[PDB]
Formats: sequence, structure tokens, C-alpha cells
Amino acid sequence: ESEVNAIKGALKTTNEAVSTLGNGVRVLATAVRELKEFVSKNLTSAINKNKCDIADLKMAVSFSQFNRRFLNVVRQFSDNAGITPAISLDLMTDAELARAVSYMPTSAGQIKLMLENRAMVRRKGFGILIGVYGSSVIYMVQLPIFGVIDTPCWIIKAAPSCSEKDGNYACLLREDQGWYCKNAGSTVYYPNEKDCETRGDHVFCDTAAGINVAEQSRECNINISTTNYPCKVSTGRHPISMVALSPLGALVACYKGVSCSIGSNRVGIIKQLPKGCSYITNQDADTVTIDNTVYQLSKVEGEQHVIKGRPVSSSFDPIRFPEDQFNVALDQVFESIENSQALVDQSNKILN
Amino acid sequence: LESEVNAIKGALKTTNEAVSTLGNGVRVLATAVRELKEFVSKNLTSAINKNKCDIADLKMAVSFSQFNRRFLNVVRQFSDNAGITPAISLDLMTDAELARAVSYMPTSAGQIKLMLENRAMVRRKGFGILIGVYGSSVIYMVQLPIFGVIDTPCWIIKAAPSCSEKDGNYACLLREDQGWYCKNAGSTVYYPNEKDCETRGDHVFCDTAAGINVAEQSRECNINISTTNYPCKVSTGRHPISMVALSPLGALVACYKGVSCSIGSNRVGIIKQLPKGCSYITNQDADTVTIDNTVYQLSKVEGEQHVIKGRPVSSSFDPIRFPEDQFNVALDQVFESIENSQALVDQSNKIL
Amino acid sequence: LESEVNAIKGALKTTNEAVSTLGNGVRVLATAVRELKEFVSKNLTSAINKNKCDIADLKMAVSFSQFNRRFLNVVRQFSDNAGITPAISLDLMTDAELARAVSYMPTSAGQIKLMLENRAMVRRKGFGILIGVYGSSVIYMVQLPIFGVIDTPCWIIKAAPSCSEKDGNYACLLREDQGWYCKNAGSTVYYPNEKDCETRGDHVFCDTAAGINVAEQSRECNINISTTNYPCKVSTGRHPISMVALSPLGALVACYKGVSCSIGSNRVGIIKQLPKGCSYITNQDADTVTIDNTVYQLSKVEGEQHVIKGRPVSSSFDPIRFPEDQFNVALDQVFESIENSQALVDQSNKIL
Amino acid sequence: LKESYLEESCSTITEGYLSVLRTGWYTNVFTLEVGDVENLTCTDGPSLIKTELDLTKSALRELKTVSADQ
Amino acid sequence: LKESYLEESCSTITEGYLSVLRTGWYTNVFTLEVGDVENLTCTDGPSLIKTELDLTKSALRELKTVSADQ
Amino acid sequence: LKESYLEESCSTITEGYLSVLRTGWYTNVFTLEVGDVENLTCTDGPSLIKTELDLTKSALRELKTVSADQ
Ligand SMILES: *[C@@H]1O[C@H](CO)[C@@H](O)[C@H](O)[C@H]1NC(C)=O
Ligand SMILES: *[C@@H]1O[C@H](CO)[C@@H](O)[C@H](O)[C@H]1NC(C)=O
Ligand SMILES: *[C@@H]1O[C@H](CO)[C@@H](O)[C@H](O)[C@H]1NC(C)=O
Ligand SMILES: *[C@@H]1O[C@H](CO)[C@@H](O)[C@H](O)[C@H]1NC(C)=O
Ligand SMILES: *[C@@H]1O[C@H](CO)[C@@H](O)[C@H](O)[C@H]1NC(C)=O
Ligand SMILES: *[C@@H]1O[C@H](CO)[C@@H](O)[C@H](O)[C@H]1NC(C)=O
Ligand SMILES: *[C@@H]1O[C@H](CO)[C@@H](O)[C@H](O)[C@H]1NC(C)=O
Ligand SMILES: *[C@@H]1O[C@H](CO)[C@@H](O)[C@H](O)[C@H]1NC(C)=O
Ligand SMILES: *[C@@H]1O[C@H](CO)[C@@H](O)[C@H](O)[C@H]1NC(C)=O
Repeated sequence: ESEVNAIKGALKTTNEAVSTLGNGVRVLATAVRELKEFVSKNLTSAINKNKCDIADLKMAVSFSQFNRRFLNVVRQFSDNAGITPAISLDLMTDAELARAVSYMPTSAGQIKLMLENRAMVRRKGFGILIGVYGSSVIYMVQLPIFGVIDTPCWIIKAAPSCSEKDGNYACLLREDQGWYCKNAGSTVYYPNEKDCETRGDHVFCDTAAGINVAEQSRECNINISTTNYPCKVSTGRHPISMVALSPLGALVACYKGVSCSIGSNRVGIIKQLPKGCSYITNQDADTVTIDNTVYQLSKVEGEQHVIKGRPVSSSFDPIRFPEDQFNVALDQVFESIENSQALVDQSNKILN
Repeated sequence: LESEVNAIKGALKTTNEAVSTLGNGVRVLATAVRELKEFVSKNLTSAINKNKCDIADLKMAVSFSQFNRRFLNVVRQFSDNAGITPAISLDLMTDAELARAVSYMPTSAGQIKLMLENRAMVRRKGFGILIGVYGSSVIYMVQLPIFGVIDTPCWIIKAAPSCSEKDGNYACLLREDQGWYCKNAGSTVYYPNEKDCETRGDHVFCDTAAGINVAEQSRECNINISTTNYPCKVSTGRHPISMVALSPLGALVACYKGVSCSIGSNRVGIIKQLPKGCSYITNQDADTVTIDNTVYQLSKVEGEQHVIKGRPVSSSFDPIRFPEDQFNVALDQVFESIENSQALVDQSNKIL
Repeated sequence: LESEVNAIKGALKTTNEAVSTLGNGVRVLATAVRELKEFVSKNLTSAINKNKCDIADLKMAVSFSQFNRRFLNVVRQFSDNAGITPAISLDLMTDAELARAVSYMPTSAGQIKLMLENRAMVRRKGFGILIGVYGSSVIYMVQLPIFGVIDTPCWIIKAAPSCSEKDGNYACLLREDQGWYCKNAGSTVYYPNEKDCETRGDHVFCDTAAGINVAEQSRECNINISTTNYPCKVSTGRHPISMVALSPLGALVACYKGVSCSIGSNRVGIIKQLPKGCSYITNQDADTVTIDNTVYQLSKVEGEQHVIKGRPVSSSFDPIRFPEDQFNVALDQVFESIENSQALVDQSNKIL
Repeated sequence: LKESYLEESCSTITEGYLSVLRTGWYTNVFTLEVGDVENLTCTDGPSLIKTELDLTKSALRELKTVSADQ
Repeated sequence: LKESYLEESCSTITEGYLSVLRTGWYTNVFTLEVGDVENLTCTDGPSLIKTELDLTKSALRELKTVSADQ
Repeated sequence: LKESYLEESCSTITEGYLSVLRTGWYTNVFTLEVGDVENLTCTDGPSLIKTELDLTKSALRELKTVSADQ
């Protein structure tokens, strides 16, 4: 029994080893508890909060995207307080514009022609905010019907024609100046050049400015001294020096104390004009000068810019977990549990 | 018979090998739990706070656009037009503000009321001017029309060429009176072009600069044109002019010589050929006046009628739950079996 | 002492069930740690990476709108006005760009200076034309004004009817000169309507199309109207016209026959009745001229004064730590209890 | 085009233009509606989408004051 | 309204309108300020709100160039 | 400024203004490009930025109908 005293001491040491290792396992459980309820409560709550803010912003952006046309129409009618100067792309899309023109009361060929200038159709037309009921905006767009197209059209410019005999001046000046467009049974006359807009060879005329004139008025473009029509021409006794621009040129009337010359923009004066009426082409000069006032004959072409936006990049950099090293150690633990328990059944069932 | 003791000895040693085995298991689980606590604590929390940060950035950006809509919109409009606005937009001055200013205007109660009723017109006939940008403040001025003269009788005279013929010779009388007339104190105001006045219901809003004050007796030109009391404005011509002049409630047609003038309807082309001379037709008499092959519309032509609704905006919020009850059941289980372990080794140390 | 070793037998028999009970407890702890790691690693990082993806999506959308503001705004403007722009907007061409073009212009240094000083007018009197789109590129042209004649004397002529009475009968003369006159080299430009020229400080920006060239002697109408050197356009009438004509600095009143023309104030009413006849009053003499009940403002009436500030934008950044000390102590504590229990199991096996 | 100088009247005729004259008006009516939006009840207080609707609801409430019907 | 055809002059009168004539100008002055924005010091590098602010700052610098007073 | 009343013509002349008259046109041409944007493949369903791009692509497709060339 020198052995049984020692064996008692030894089992007690063992029961102390289990009690101490147990107090360790209990503390390890308390640590996993604080980690488990940090994750359950503090961590998943914060991610769902971010999930909620994220879903908020996705909804906001989508609202702005899925209702763009609507939101633009509100912007435009607010900015002009109910009346759009033009038919914007948002008020009526190109598909809609072409289908409406495709139902206008005209011939197929005029529809074709209108279809060709639908930009002008948009600018000469307009939009009206009719009403806001609840969440709807009701408006009407008003489109021009161009029933007359491709008829002869021309524009008249003039300068003072002064003749002098013995100190006195006799000045005739046409007062016909402006746009003439031909029409069925008459010609329409638009007195100010601003009353008609040119887009290519086509001339877009505001109906309100038009005054119907007799076709015979075109005889003034052959012989001014025609007896068939009363050509509107005014007379004066004083010389007036001035510059009148044409599409393709200019009329200059140089009289009395003025220095009229034709020049270029890079180098200077190239030719002095005589006193009287000079007609110059867009290809003869770039400038007509009266004393110190210089007139441009053509549009002066300037710089040419090119700008590209800054690039947009993605910021997605996901996260994962190094699972292999961990998951193998925990598998090991479940075996260290099962090996030891099987060993204590051995030990305990060795007692026979 | 004390071999028994040795068998118990081998058994206890095998036991302490099992306690060590479960212990080295607990150790491997503790190191595994340590890396899980520092994966969640570091790599996971920092990724969440990064997203919490970007979320808050985006939230600030969108909130910024919301809390400063009026400011940003006013800046936008003054940028699109370089300092001036065609009308007093809703962003420049709110409806409440418009009504407060108009109720302060220096006029009588009824005129204040009428402006109050047509705030659309007040906005369009007014405008806004950018005064200056100082630091982060934008300062601007709105100019509102003061409609001080209201409700006086108003009318618009339209006219066409009246040609008479005696054996291939033409005498053509044309009123030059045409335009808007508005009755005023001490005079009647004449607006020569129809675009010079805008129609809203029975009310006619009129650009003040266009107005020409004429003697009251000019009214008599609408009873006897050949009146001796006033110099009635009428022009003479020698040539026939066939044309269409549109009225508010109808249209005037002038047919002369070789032109085929008719009034038509929609569906059916033409319903009546007009006499040579001057004819007056109602908006309710026909829908169309035709001069040769050119078709003129008497009223606005009603086209399609569209209705469009945006795509529905839906929520993407799909939060996360943690299965805390069952997990907590496993922890309650562990803490109980541990306390049971201490109590069974307490009985064991009390058995010896 | 046989029964003592029997007690040791029963004690160890209970002991290894206590170690086994603790083992199935550590095992359940492992089952908890396994499901907690699989929830954090799989279900949680997935939800985080998803939000990281949404985060990057939304960040890309707003960044896109930021890095491409100008491009998107230019498209907005051309769509709202269908290809043309009423003005040279800030987006179509920046201040630097405007200033470099103006400096390159074909005119004198002082005119470059003046346009540069009035860059608003350059923008508004100019405009933009959408030339074309192609893929993702917008191509458009900006048209700037060339202000070649500057600082030359200019004035404006306002007039009212001058009516005379003899035996209760009337003869009235009224100037028809009214409008803008600017002096050009060798001629005088006359702008018949008041809206044709815009006043910005002492300078007058006159719409070119409106200008009519008249002989210099027309200045003579402002000394003797019946001067024989120029045929002054003056109309005669037989009927009285009482009216108010507003001047920059004042107003002309014409009171004839039956109307009560008075001068008034804005707060207090009528203050003094005017003579019958032609009266001229200054902006500092009264603030209103009244004809019967139509009250005219001599100057713009200055109103209320607002100050508006947006709501403050705040941050919602609320990060997250982990109380790591309290956890970290428990895990180091467990690892030391692990090595002491194991060392205790080495002493236990040692005595034997 | 072709621009001819008339020395007798010191004038110019420029011909070759082609006409586009308005002879009537054709009108379409449009009705635009806002898409439906789900109630986002998971934010504390001020949600961003709720505020975008209350912004566009007031923009429409104001835009009404200038409707033609009135 | 009442529209009468005057056969003697080939002309038409349309009566029944009521006048609305502008007699003066009334002006209000507005001062709009941007709201205060907190500094977002959590981002790495460019923040979205910091760049939105310097974008509105640039828009104002350019808008200043077209102000009414010199 | 100085505005003097002419009693003979019941009229007023106002002098001291300075002329500013347009004599020509100076023109610049611009080419604006959209910045490159990286494709976001974590999509799940539609992306928000692809929708902002497909939106600006449709806006430009529509705007090409109003380009000056024709
Ligand atoms: C964790 O959340 C609780 C309430 O859910 C709170 O009282 C505690 O302070 C939070 N701890 C941390 C570090 O956020
Ligand atoms: C056309 O010109 C000639 C002179 O060349 C002359 O007979 C007259 O001025 C004009 N014709 C008529 C019929 O007046
Ligand atoms: C996780 O975070 C740590 C910093 O605490 C870093 O060193 C490591 O590279 C990160 N990534 C991993 C572990 O995949
Ligand atoms: C119309 O006026 C003139 C002149 O007053 C007169 O000769 C004529 O008889 C008048 N007509 C009628 C029907 O009174
Ligand atoms: C996430 O958790 C749910 C239950 O909470 C489970 O059905 C699912 O399989 C888990 N993993 C994934 C990838 O969804
Ligand atoms: C105005 O012209 C007439 C013409 O006979 C002249 O008699 C009169 O003296 C002139 N007045 C002045 C002030 O020069
Ligand atoms: C959204 O929910 C809140 C409370 O749950 C409610 O008060 C509010 O009216 C709701 N709004 C809508 C549009 O349903
Ligand atoms: C915002 O914070 C940064 C941090 O360095 C600082 O430099 C910057 O000046 C701050 N901006 C303002 C407007 O305070
Ligand atoms: C994603 O973007 C790439 C170019 O960066 C593009 O070629 C690809 O087609 C896009 N993916 C789609 C349209 O599914």
C-alpha cells in the first residue's frame, strides 16, 4: 500500500487539473459569449443600419432615374412659369414628334418636308402647362403646320443712291428692303430681316410679320421706273454714308466726308472704294470700313476646343475569410474531444 | 488481490492522458477563437466603418442637393442665361412670396386681385436679374409688372383687301387700322401687331412699349369708314391680292381673278366655293379656307393625347437576423455542463 | 484498507464522468463557435460585400454626375431649347474661354476692354447652336457679338401730343422722331422702338437689325422742329390726346379737354393737380402721374428684402470599436490555465 | 445661292431660298405621372426618399399656381 | 365675345375683351445662402461632398462674372 | 445724365449715353466628350450607373435629331 497513499494524492491532483481546466473553459465561454453578442447585437445591427441607408439612397437615385422626363418637365415649366419657348426633347420625344407630324392635315410630301425640318418645328412651336392634379402634370404642345414649302423666296437689301448737281443732293432709297416669299395668288413680304430665319437654303417666316403684296412688286427688281407698281422708295436731300450687309456680300454708300475702304483681318486696307454705290462680295474682302468703324463681311472663325471629363472608377474591394487554417484546427478539436472521451470510457471500463 | 490497485493505476493514467487531450483541444479552440475575434474586430469592423463612411458621404451629398434646392436652382437658371431670366420662375420667387409682394403693390384692391388671379402672367411679364455673387451668397432682384389699368373695353380689328373691277381695271382699298385697341383715360391705345398683345380668357395683356395713343374718334372708322370726322388710315392699290386673314371668331377671305377659294371641313374636303370678292366666314361655318392648293386652318387641330406613368420605385432593404435564441441555448448548455463538471469533481474529492 | 481502494475506485468512476460531462460541454462550445464562424465568414461578409457593391454603384453614379457636370448641363440646355440657346450660357463657354475669345477679336484695345467689362451682354446678345452629336461627343458652336463701335454720343427722344385750342376746336402736332438715336461715323442710326436698345450703365446695346440710318441733320429737329434743313416727321391731328410719356429721368403729361391729370405720391395720394396743357416732370418732383384713375409710376417702386438660408448639412458617421481589453484578458487567462492544468497532470502522473 | 446687284437702285436681290410658311396649328396633349414609391420605414426619421417626394410634391404644388386651367 | 363683319371695309371687329395694362415695376430683392456643411473627415482622399462643394464654389465664381453690379 | 425738356415739341431729349454697336460675329467650336467609366460587374440586377449611362445615351440619341447638320 506504499502505492495507495500516492495513488490518492494523484487522483486528487487530477481532480484539481480538471477543476482548473474547467475554470479556463468557463472563462473561454464567457469570452465567446461577449463576441457572440457583439456580433449578434452590435455588429449585425450596424450592417443592417448601413443596409437601410444604402436602400434609402438606391431608392432616391432610382426615383430620379425612373421619373426623369417628369422631373424635367417640372423644371422647364417652373423655369418659364407655364410656357416653354420651344418644344423640348422632354416635352415631346422625337418618336412622338414624328408621329404627330405624321398625322397633320397635309400631303404626304409636305409631311416628308416637315419631317426634314423637325428642329424648326420644335422651335417655332411651344408647350403649355395646363394643370397639376395630384401627382400628374398635364400640358399641351403646339406644333406648326407647314402647308407651304419649297416656293421661290428672296431677300432685298439697299443703300442710299445719292446723285449731286451743284452743291445739292438728290437721294433715292428703296424702302422695299426685307424678305419676299412667294405664295398662291400673292407674295408675302416680311419687312424686317429679323422676321425670317435661315436654316440652309430654307427660310422660316413668322406668319404674323407677313403682309400680302401684289406679285407685280417683283417688277422693281428689273426696272425701278416701272409704271405697273408703286415702288416704295423715299427721297432725301442729304447724303448718308452707310454699310448694308447681304448674305453673299455688302452694299456701301460712300458720300461727302467719309473714308470707305475694303480690308482684310490679318493685313490691313487693300482697296479704297469710290464715292457712290459699291457692291462687294464675301470673297472680295473681309471687312468694309466707314471712317473708323470696321464691318465684318463674314463670320470670323475662332478657336476650336476639345474637353473630356475625368474618368470614373469602381471602388469595389470585397473581403473574404482565410477559412482553411481555422476550419482544420476546429475539426482537430472535435477529434481531441472524441479521443479523450473514448479514452475515459476505456479507463472507466478498465475497472472490472 | 492488490493487482486490482495496479489496474486502477493504469486506468487513472489513461484518464489523465484523456484530460490532457481534451485540454490541448480546448487550447486549439481558444487560439481559433482568438483569430475569429481579431478577424471580426479588425478586418470586419474596419470594412463596415469604411462603408459607414462612404454611406455618410453620399448621404451628405444628396442631403446637400436637397437642403439647397432653391439656391442651386436659382444659380442654374442664371448660368443658363448669363444673369437675366425670361420670366419670374418658381425658384426665383415662391408663390407665397409672389402673393405677398403683389398684395403690397401700390394700386387699388381690384387690380391687386386681378394680378393675384393671373400670377402666371405676373411671372412671365416680369423677370429676374442677377445682382452679384458675394462669397457663398447669391444676390438677385425680381421685377414684377404692376397692372394698374384693368377692365377697360378692348377689341381687335382684322382686315383684308377690298378690290373693285371695271373691265380689267382694279381699285383696291385696304384698312391700315389693323391691330388691338384698348380704351383708356383720355385716349385709346392701339397696338399695331397681334403679337403685341397676349390673350388670356377675356383679358388682353399688352406690351406697354408697343402701344400707340390715338384719338378716341378713330373708333368711328368702325361705323362709317368714309367718315369725315377722323383721318381713317386706308391704303389704295392697283392690283388684286387674294389672301386669308384670320379673326378670333372666324376668317376673312379675298378671292380675285384666277384663284379657287373654298371653305372646307375635316373628313370631307370642301363644302363651299367662295364668291370672287370679300367673304367673311365663322369658326363654326367651316374649318378650313383654301386658296388654290394651299389649305389654311381656322382653328387648332387636335392631335394625339398621351398618358405616361413612370416605372415603380421599389425597396431593396432585406435585413439580416441573428438566430440568437438557439445559440444562447447552446451557451446555457455549456455553462451548465461546466458547473456540473466542477460539482462532480467536488463529490469525487469528497468520496476519498 | 481494501475498502479505501474501493472508495478510490468509486471516486475515479465519478471523476471520469465529470471529465466526460465537461467534454460534451466543450464539444457544444465548439458547435457554437463553428456556427458562429460560419455565420460571420459566410452570411455576414456576403451582406457586407453586397453593400460594398451598392456603395460602389452609388458612388459611381454621383461621381459620374460630378466629373461630367458640364457635359450633362450642355445637353440639358440644348434639349430644353431644341438645338439653339437664347444665351451663351456659363456651361457653353467659361469665363476664361469667353475672355480669350474676346481678346482675340478683330477690333481695337478699348473695344476689347469694353466687351470684357460687359461680358454679360456679350453672352446674352450671342447664342449657341448645336452642330452635332456623334457617339458620346457633343459638337456645338458658340456665336459671340463683335462690338466694334463704342463710346460714341447717343441719346433718346420722347414726346407727347401738343394740342392747341381756338374757339373750342383743336389742332395737335406730335413728333414721330421718338426712339433711340446713336451717332455713327458719317451717319446717325435711329432705332424707332424703345425695346430695341438695352441700357447697362451709361452704355446702350442696340439691336443691329432695328437700326435705320438717318441724315445727321435730324439733330436739327431738336432745336427748331420746323427747320427747313430737314423734313421732320411730325403728325397733325384734330382731336385731343391726353397721355403720359415716360422719360428716363421723368415724364411728359398732355392734359386736354375733360381729364384731371394730377401728380401723386405712393403713400399719400394725389398731391397736386397739373395744368391743362403740356407739363414735364422729374423723378424727384413726384413719384406718380395720374390721368383720371390711371396711375403711372415714374420710377421703379422698390419693395421688400429677403434673406434665406439653407438647412445645415451634418454628418452621420458613427464608427465602431470592440472593447478588446476585457476579451483579450479572458483568452490569455484560459491559455495559462491550460498550461497549469496540463503541468498538474504531469505531476499527477509523476508521483506514480 | 445667287446674289445680284442692281446698280439702278443701289440694291441687291439674293434668290434661291426655299419657303417654310406656317399655315395652321396642330396640338398634342401629354399627361405625365410620377411612379409609385414604396414607404421606406426603416430609417430613423428623415428618410432621403421621403424627402425627395416632399420636395417634388411641393414643386408640383407650386407649379400648379401657373396651370392654364386656373 | 362679339365679332362683327364690317362689309363696307372688308374688315372685322371683335369686342368683349378687358384690358390688363402694365403701369409700373415693383421689385423685390433676394439673398440666398448655402447651408453650412460639416467637414467630412472620414474619407480616404476625395470626398463626394467636398468635391460637390468646390463644384458649387466654381459655379458661383463663374456666376459672379455675369452679375448686374460691376 | 442729362435730360432736357423741349417745350416747342412737347418732347424730351436725353443725352449722355454711350454707344455699343455690333459689327460682326466671332465663333468658337467645342467638342465635349463623356469621361470613361469602368464597368461594375457585381451588378446582381441592373446597375445604377449603367442606368445613368443608358439614360444619357438615350438623351444624346434624342439630341442628335436637333443637331445643325441635316
Ligand atoms: C454595443 O451595443 C450596446 C447596445 O446595443 C451598447 O450599450 C454598447 O455601448 C455598444 N458597444 C459598442 C462598443 O458599440
Ligand atoms: C424702264 O427703263 C427704260 C429706260 O432704259 C424706260 O423706258 C423707263 O424708265 C422704264 N420703263 C417704263 C415702262 O417706265
Ligand atoms: C486583415 O487585416 C490586417 C490588419 O489588421 C492585415 O494585415 C491583413 O493583411 C488583412 N487581410 C487579410 C488577413 O486577409
Ligand atoms: C357715311 O359718311 C359720309 C360722310 O359723313 C356720308 O356722305 C355718307 O352718307 C355716310 N353714310 C351713311 C349711311 O350715313
Ligand atoms: C444564410 O442564412 C440563411 C438562414 O439565416 C440560410 O438559409 C442560408 O443558407 C445562409 N447562407 C447563404 C449563403 O444564404
Ligand atoms: C424757326 O423757323 C422759323 C421759320 O420761318 C423762323 O422764322 C424762326 O425764327 C425759327 N426759330 C428759331 C428760334 O430759330
Ligand atoms: C409611412 O409609414 C409611417 C409610419 O409607419 C406613416 O406615418 C406614414 O404616413 C407612411 N407614409 C405613407 C406614404 O404610407
Ligand atoms: C476640412 O478638413 C481638412 C483636414 O485637413 C482641412 O485641411 C480643411 O481645411 C477643412 N475644410 C474646412 C472648410 O474647414
Ligand atoms: C461592361 O463594360 C465593358 C467595357 O468596359 C463593355 O465592353 C461590356 O459590354 C459591358 N458589359 C455589358 C454591356 O454587359
